[PDB]
Amino acid sequence: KKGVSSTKNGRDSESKRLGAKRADGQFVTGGSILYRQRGTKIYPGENVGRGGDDTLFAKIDGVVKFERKGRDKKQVSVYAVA
Amino acid sequence: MLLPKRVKYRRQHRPKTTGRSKGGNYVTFGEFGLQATTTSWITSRQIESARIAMTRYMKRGGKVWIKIFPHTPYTKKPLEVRMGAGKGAVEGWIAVVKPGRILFEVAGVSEEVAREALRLASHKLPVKTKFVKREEL
Amino acid sequence: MISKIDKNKVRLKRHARVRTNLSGTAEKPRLNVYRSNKHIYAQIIDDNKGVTLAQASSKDSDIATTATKVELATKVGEAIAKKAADKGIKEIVFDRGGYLYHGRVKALAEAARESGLEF
Amino acid sequence: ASLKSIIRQGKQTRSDLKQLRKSGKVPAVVYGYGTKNVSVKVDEVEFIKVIREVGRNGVIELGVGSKTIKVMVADYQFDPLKNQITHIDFLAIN
Amino acid sequence: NRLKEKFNTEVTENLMKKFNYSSVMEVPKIDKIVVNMGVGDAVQNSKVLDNAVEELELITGQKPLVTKAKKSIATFRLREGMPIGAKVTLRGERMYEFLDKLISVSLPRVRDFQGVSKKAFDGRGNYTLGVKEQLIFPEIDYDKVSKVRGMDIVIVTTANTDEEARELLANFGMP
Amino acid sequence: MKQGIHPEYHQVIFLDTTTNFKFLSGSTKTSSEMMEWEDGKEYPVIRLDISSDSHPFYT
Amino acid sequence: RVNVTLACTECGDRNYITTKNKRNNPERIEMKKYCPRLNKYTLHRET
RNA sequence: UAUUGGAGGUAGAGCACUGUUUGGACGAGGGGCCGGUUACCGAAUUCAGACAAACUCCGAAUGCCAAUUAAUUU
RNA sequence: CUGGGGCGGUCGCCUCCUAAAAGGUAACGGAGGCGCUCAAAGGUUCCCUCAGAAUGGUUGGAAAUCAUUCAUAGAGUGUAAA
RNA sequence: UCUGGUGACUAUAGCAAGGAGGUCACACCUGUUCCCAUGCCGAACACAGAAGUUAAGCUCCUUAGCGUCGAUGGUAGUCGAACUUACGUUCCGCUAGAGUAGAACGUUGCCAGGC
Repeated sequence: KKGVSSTKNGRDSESKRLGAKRADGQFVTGGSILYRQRGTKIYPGENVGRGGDDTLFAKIDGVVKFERKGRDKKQVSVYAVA
Repeated sequence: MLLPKRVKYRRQHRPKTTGRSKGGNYVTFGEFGLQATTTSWITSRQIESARIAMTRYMKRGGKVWIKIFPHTPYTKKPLEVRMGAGKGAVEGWIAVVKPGRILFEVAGVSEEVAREALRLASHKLPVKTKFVKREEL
Repeated sequence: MISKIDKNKVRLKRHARVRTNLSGTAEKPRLNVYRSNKHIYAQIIDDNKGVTLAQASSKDSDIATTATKVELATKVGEAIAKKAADKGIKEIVFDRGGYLYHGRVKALAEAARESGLEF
Repeated sequence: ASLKSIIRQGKQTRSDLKQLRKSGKVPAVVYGYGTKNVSVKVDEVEFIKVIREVGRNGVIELGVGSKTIKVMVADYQFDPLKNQITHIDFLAIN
Repeated sequence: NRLKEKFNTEVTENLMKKFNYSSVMEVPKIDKIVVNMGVGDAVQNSKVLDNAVEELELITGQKPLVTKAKKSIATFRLREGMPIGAKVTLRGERMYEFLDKLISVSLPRVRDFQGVSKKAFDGRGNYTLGVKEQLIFPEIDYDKVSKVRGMDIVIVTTANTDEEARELLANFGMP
Repeated sequence: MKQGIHPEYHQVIFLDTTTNFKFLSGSTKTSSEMMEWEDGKEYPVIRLDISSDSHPFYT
Repeated sequence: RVNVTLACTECGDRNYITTKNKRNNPERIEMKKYCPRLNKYTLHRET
């Protein structure tokens, strides 16, 4: 088994299950996480809030819709009619 | 045309050698050119051999342009070692080529002299080649 | 060499920076203020539909007169309050435009508060 | 400068295009002022003869149906290995 | 209000036709002057700052604000935010009385061959000069001072470029 | 005029013997030896100079 | 840096745990917080 | 599976960023010298070229999440 | 643990790439950090915009400070990286 | 469509340039005594006033230099299949990036005086 040859890079962290958590069209209850992120890949829109961890959660019950903000930025919305 | 003066990451994943030339498929600087028809590596040492042959055969005549630069480093493990224990150290610098990638360009010299020079370069080189002129029309 | 500018572009930067939280709904509409070198305007607007529900200005002939500008602001505010009470608007969100809440904008706000509008 | 062409039709697959290129002809399109986006194909040899006859730029009569179109080459495609022309673009001046 | 009066009756008069303008608002007007002391090596000293604060607060009607260093510089000891130099702006009548004072105290002490200055500019109409505090402090003598410094004087004008700063150097000065 | 706690200036009458160029100012709040009215009733702190008398160009 | 237990000056109860540096703030850090016994805000010292 | 709606940045391309690079313009700094000239050399600025797991102005195929909903199955 | 043991290295956390455009994903694979710090580098209210570059100059090691038009942030964000 | 607020859209909306215009709205302006005002200016901010003037900001009109947008055709790639061991081949959907023609010097909602 070789001998003394050793490497200084065998380390990593535990991945965080970030990304999307709900899709456009489904009924989310209020509080449902829609998109765990870092920084702002998606800003909150209508009836959506920003956690301390940049998490996005619905304010109220309703359907979820991802949309465009300006040219290079996206937001999230929730609408209650159900 | 030997080695990159500095690279960020010195130990790198080896290059893909399957597909077609992303670019450099045309004679732009010189008049005649030499393209490749298979796809091997070029090790910063066979092109050195080739430019010497051409340049010294033209007797310091017309100009030459090398179109391939050895960017990728490659590693070789030390002799008689087992598998594992890290990645080896850099042994040379390479530049993958593709069928259709022009390699060498020449100008300011007659056609037959250029063809002879590129022929002599072709044999110091590990890839099948082809003689081409500045595309026009 | 330096270039002087009109004070409105800078103003419309701060007004948007305040509009970021201030948005008029039908229940709680937004009262804007547009101060000129000689006049002051005001509109009640629901931003959820983009409709102005009431308006008043120092140019409006009912209010136009000879005063100290802070004094006619005290009149623009009073008028906006009346017009809103007719439509049924009690609670509003005062948008100060991008003007410091002071002098004229303050005068208008204070006037509208004393005359009914709950903000 | 009196080249002729033939009118392409819809949904020419990969196989059809490559067979068409493997014969002595090459697909192309025309556009610009005085016409619409018509997709045609021309025989390679006559294109090359016309180009060496007129050069890079030339107000060329182009044969489509019955109407001749004063046209010049906007720009073109080539295969460096297996020397063969691939797609010609044409703009009309008129 | 000396050059003040001389503006509306003479600069407004003469420059308005030395160059053609369609309205009267298109005329060069001096806006203000920044009187930055510049930079003295107060790395081991901190005294040279308040004496520099004596000058300008004495010469001009106001104290210089000590703009500390922006970036950290080696060679001399200017760490991020080292209090160095000075800054004063003259906008109102003071621009005028102080300018007048300047042009009426230039010749005795400067010993300038031209009289005041030449092509010391930045190319867009600003003096970027430097004195050796020879002319300044006529009022307070060289007798109560300890160093020899010079400001980064500039000209803040509605004028366009230093070519125009010469025609407004005909404002009593010496081009 | 960096105001607030600004020091005391004055447009004083620099009534020098060389043209009496009393169109200057400064913090030279000295005794008004010449309490005139055409110029400021302040000190003629300028007493002798060559600004209006001897220029290297216009001597 | 050291751990600090803050205590109500009136009540007398240790209701809060926080941190301070013993060089930057070498003195008993004080500050107003909620004593849950007196339903009011009292002064709490790092006693 | 058919039809909508969406998150994401791989293949491919590209050089706009971090870099890696080959030729050609163009003026200029320490400096050949007396601050210097001229060569250059360290870059500024361009035009044409290229390279990349830890580059991206771009960006598929397909996978995935879900639907007012259909059709076939279990 | 270990491309047989031994010797050398490693062991828990965070970041990046490998990772095949959801998520996840291994090797003694390729790179780095953590075992803290901040009574303001926290809360809130009101204000303000940056690095560099030349048209440059009292200093000018060049660029310290000062000036002026462009600066898409090329700067800053207590620290590694995203 | 004028004019001024206000806000809806991926800069087809922007920059630069040339040219108008001040319809009483808009900025410019006079000053600091007045609340206020600025680690450091009536600079700004605030304020009292409107005698000067459109010069600039602003507004409107031109122009594609500049910015952005941008097909069709294609090519690269690839889902599935059939060959196959080739740095592969074939078929079938889908279909870039780049480039070329071109779009483009905005569309628009409510309000108040306009005409």
